[PDB]
Amino acid sequence: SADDDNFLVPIAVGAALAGVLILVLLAYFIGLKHHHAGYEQF
Repeated sequence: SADDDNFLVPIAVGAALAGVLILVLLAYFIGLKHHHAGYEQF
């Protein structure tokens, strides 16, 4: 019974998921904050 699976579980869904994950990373980026060069790293 061949049918169109395009309607069911649309691919665009996966693309949206990746987009959300990217946003989370950016939030983490801010939390990390750039390290000051004033401090001498061991």
